[PDB]
Amino acid sequence: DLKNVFPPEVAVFEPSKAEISRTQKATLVCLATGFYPPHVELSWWVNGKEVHDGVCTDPQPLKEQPALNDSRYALSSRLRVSATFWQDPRNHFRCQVQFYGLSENDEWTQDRAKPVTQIVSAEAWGRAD
Amino acid sequence: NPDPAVYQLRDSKSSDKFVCLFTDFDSQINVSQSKDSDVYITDKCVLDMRSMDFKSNSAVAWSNKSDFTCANAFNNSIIPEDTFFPSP
Ligand SMILES: [Mg+2]
Ligand SMILES: [Mg+2]
Ligand SMILES: [Mg+2]
Repeated sequence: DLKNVFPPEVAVFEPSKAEISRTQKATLVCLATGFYPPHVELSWWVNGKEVHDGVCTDPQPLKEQPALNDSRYALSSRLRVSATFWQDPRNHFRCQVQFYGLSENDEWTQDRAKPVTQIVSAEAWGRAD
Repeated sequence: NPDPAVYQLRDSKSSDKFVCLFTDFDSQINVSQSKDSDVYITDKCVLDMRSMDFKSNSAVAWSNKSDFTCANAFNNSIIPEDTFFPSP
């Protein structure tokens, strides 16, 4: 019935030393995975403030099982900053995903938590490479 | 100038998980979709760093398959011969 609804799992992937060294820039990547329906809003937060500069988020989520009709989905985003900005241990980076799922009204008898509308986040702190 | 590279980025909460970031390639490069349904590859995304008047292209690839590496992630695409693949 409603058991095909799943919230996202979210993870932040830290910039590689190779990129920092070669380009003096640092790209963070956020992945939201395993969600259905494909209705999410992803945003980046740096030191508690939402950022839009240096961000690119996929225009469309991708199906993880493109043959399936109600396949779960994934979405990626990148935030690129200067190498010095990433390497500053005072900078806190957060990828936020708002998921639009079930309400409190909805019945639920599955063993997993009720996939309600919610925000799932992942984080990384800046550091020397 | 372009500086095409495929970088490996590690998960901030579990170092054994990673993604592969193909980045800084010129706009004539076509990133192809994956042929294996267990390997995920995003479309090219254009990212603008206004603070530095700088634009760059990227695509992201990941998989749970044990044979997936940053070296083979973008194999389905025609990419530059001078693409940099750092040893991890
Ligand atoms: Mg915060
Ligand atoms: Mg290769
Ligand atoms: Mg190739």
